[PDB]
Amino acid sequence: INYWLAHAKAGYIVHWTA
Repeated sequence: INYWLAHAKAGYIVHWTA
C-alpha cells in the first residue's frame, strides 16, 4: 500500500509529459 509511491509515480507526468 502507498499513496506517494503510486500517485507520485503515476501522477509524475506533470513534469514528464501530458
